[PDB]
Order: sequence, then C-alpha cells, then structure tokens
Amino acid sequence: FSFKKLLDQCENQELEAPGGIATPPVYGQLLALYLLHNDMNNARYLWKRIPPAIKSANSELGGIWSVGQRIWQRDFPGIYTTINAHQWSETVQPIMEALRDATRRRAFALVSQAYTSIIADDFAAFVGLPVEEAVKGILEQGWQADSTTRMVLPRLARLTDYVAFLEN
Amino acid sequence: MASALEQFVNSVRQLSAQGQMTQLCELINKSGELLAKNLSHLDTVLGALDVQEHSLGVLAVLFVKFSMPSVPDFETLFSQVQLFISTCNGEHIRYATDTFAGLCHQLTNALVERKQPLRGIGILKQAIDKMQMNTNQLTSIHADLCQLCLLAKCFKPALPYLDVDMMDICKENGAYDAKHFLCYYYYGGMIYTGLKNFERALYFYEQAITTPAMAVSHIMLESYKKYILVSLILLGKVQQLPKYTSQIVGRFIKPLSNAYHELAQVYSTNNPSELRNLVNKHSETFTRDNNMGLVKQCLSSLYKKNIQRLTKTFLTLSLQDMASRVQLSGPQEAEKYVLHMIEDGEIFASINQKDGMVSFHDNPEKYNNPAMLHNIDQEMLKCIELDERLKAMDQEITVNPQF
Repeated sequence: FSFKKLLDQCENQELEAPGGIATPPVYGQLLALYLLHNDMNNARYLWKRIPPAIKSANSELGGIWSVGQRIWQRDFPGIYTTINAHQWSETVQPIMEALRDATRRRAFALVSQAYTSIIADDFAAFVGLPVEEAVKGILEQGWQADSTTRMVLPRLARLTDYVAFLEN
Repeated sequence: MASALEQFVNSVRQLSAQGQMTQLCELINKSGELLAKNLSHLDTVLGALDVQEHSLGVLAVLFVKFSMPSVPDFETLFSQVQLFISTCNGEHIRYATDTFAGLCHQLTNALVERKQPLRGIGILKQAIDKMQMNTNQLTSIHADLCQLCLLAKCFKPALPYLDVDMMDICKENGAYDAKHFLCYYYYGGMIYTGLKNFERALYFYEQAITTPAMAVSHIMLESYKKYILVSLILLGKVQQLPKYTSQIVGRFIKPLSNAYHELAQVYSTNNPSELRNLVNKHSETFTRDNNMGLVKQCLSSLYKKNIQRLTKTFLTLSLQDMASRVQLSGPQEAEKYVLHMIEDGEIFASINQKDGMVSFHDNPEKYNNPAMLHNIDQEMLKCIELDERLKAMDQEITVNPQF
C-alpha cells in the first residue's frame, strides 16, 4: 500500500534529480523496494548499474543486495541470517520490516502448495523459527503433524453488446 | 547588411499567432544558414508567448555540432530542452517531427558519451508523449528511449510504452524509417525476456522479422538469432513465421545463423549434455554477437521441458528415477527444480518426502467455474475492439479510390 507509492516517488526521483549518478540513500531505498515486489531481475540490474564509488561509500546497500543473491538461489535459511546482518535506521527500517514478513509469507505459501508431506526440521528453516515454535503453530492453523517420525503434512449488459455486435 | 540570425528570430511569433504554420517549418530548418554562438543571444528576448517553435531549431543546431554541446556549460542547455517539452508543449508538433526526431537522436548520442545516460531517460519519455495522440503512435524516439534504458539499467519507465500494441506510425514531414522500426522492437524484445515475460518478448521479436526489407542490416541478424533463443524457451522447437516475412530472412540470414540452427537441432534431441558441449564449441560467435547469457537460458529451459514431459506420462515417479533420466544427477536437485517451478506456476505438483516420490496433480481449471466465464467475457471485449480498428481502416481504403 504505502510501499507502492514510495516506489513511485523514488522511481521518478532516480532519473530527475542527479547528474546521472544519484546519492547513496536513494539507491538503497529503491533497491530494497524492488525486493518487496520480488522483481529480482530489475534489482540485480540495479546493483550492476551501481558504480564502484557507491560500493566503497555505502556498505548497507551491499547488504541489501546480499539477501537478494540468495532469493535468486531460493534458499530460505540463508535469507533470514542476512535480514539480521544489517540494519540502517529510518532510511532502511520501514521497508525492511516488510521484506522480512514478505519472505515468510512466500515461504509458508510455497510449502502449502509444494509439499503434500515435508520433514519438520526442513520446515523449520522455511519459516525460520525453531522446531518447538513451529509444531505449536501448525496445529492451530489445522495442518497435521505426525510425531515419532516427525513429519508435517500441509493441507444482461455484456450479452446485449455481443448480440448487437454480431447482428449489426 | 545585417546578420541573418537576428532577422530570423522576430518573424516566428507571427506565424505562431496565425494559421500559417507551413512557413514556420522552413524558418526553423535553415536557422540562420551558418551558425555559431550567435543563437545563444536570441534566447534571452525569445519569449513573448512561450519561447515558440523557434527554440527547437536552436537546440537542433547546438547539439548537431558534433563537438561540444555548448562549452563545459552543457547542463544549462539540458535545462532549456526539458522546458521546451514541458511548458511550451507544442500543438503544431506534427510539422516539427523531423527536427524533433533529429534533436532527440542527437541528445541520446551525447548522453551516452557522459557518465551515465540516466539523467536523459526522464526527459526523453515526456518528449515522445507530446507528439502522440493519447492513443500512442510509434516513431523513432521510442527506439532511443529503449537504448537509454539498456545502457543505464532502469527498464521500469519504458514499460507502459511497450506494453501497448498499435497501428500506424507518426508521420507527416518524414522523421521516420524502417531501421527505427526494427531497432525499437529488437530492444523491446530484449527487455521483456529480461523481465522473464516470455509472451511479450516473442511477439516483440516477431515484429522485428516481419518488417519488409530488400537489403541486409545488422539489426536483422540479431533479431533472428534472438528469436531462435526465445522460441527455444517458450516452445520445444522454433515457433512458426508467416508467409509475409521478408525474402532476406530466408536467402541471406539462414546460412548466416548456422550455429543457432544447430542449437535448435540439439535441443530437439532432448539431451542437455550435448547442448552444453555445443555451447562451448559455438562460444566465440555468442560473445561477438552478444546474446550471451540468453544462450544459457535455453539450457535451463531444456531441463524444464525434460521435467515437464514426465508429468504428462506419470502420476507418481520417484525423485531418484527423475534424477537419472533428466540427468539432474541428484534427487535433491529434482526436488529443488520442481519447487522453483511451483512458485513460478509452470507445474502443478506435490512432493512426498516420506515415500521419496513426486506426485503430479494437473488441475487448474475444470472449466465450469464462473472465473473461467469472466475470463472468456474479458477476451470478447478485446475482440470487439480489435474488429472496430479494422472497420475504420477498411473504411479508410473504401474512401480512397481503388486501382
């Protein structure tokens, strides 16, 4: 909602404001905004446009690109460690908050379709919270957990225009 | 006597207060005959209405010097052209199209020299908008917009221009030719494949082949070569071309694109190991022609095809079995490959890690959904508008006398 507007004003800003290389905070928000849409191609291309000058100047930006390298592999546990690695207050946090929750939803959603049966330890990597916390949650939602083996199972107006058209 | 350039400036405002625009087209084109710095002096007392049409003639000479745009001070000249496009607008623009286009190609060439062509994209898209109806007519500034985006990655502004399909180009007073037509579509294909919008890419690429030609060009080779790679992703072999394709694409281009014909041939055998070996054999071509990285996708798409054909055949199949036959060589990767495809929605499947099986589903539609009714209803509205374009165009020929 709020984020979509924030990409719009920022997208405008990249072309309009600079002499061709814009300042380091603007590029960081923009990169972070591309990850929320999960438009990873344009993200990657964003980093490749970025000169060596911004990479020395700004390290935060390079952290935002690292989450994204993993999103390309689609390896979940790896995503989570990188979210914790870097923070940049104000300028990165509201959009970051959204990134973390967009990948968890993507992960739960992915599993629900993907697997008719999955190991609970693998599932623990996907949501990214330990085994005790996960097994407690799945039960409430209404998914079945098997214990001993520890496996988890996911669960007129048109017509007149058309008649008018054919008769003519 | 006096200097030509001072005398020319005061006259334009008259032709811009009157219906007598065809005269004005001459006055901007000559511009003063021989020019120098002398135009910069006219700009100061140039306003009396907006800055008028004249200014466009000033900007066309200064950029067409093929040297400095206007000393190291060039950013100022840039601030002036965004002012022309924005505030002035141009309602007599249909006549201006020749100079406007010349100026726009010249801008893009100069921005490409600078540290990054980023700053150019933002003026260049608003620049095209002014010559267009509101419906969108395709002309040469469209090609150059894609070029700026290609060099300095930021594909996002160009997309509303591309995502619209059209009829008829912007004409009256020249300002256009078949190369521009071909380059706009070549690049627009290039961009869509990148987004992994294989549907629009194929279509964009096709329009770069169907264009009439009696002569060879560098864009025609590239357009053909990129077409073979895309059709190797979307389809299991190369997708058809109509019989209104140009003569040149058969006669010259086919022995010219031998390597690609061998890619398509190995892909039809349905063996990745051979396709892989071929890519290293053919490598230098791929690099000089610079459709590297695309050639890599065709290899991943064979592995996708090889997994997806198994679905058709099996209800249930093991991961170990999938892995040997597809030549993934690791059941772990079999599970990884379908899972990527689940997110994409190229496959409907479920994984059983107790049994070490994959179960295929395959049931997105039963065709009795109201969802499907609404989808078919939306598709009809498109058809009725498409027909309406044809009626106006058939009628237009009906007015013209037949030969």
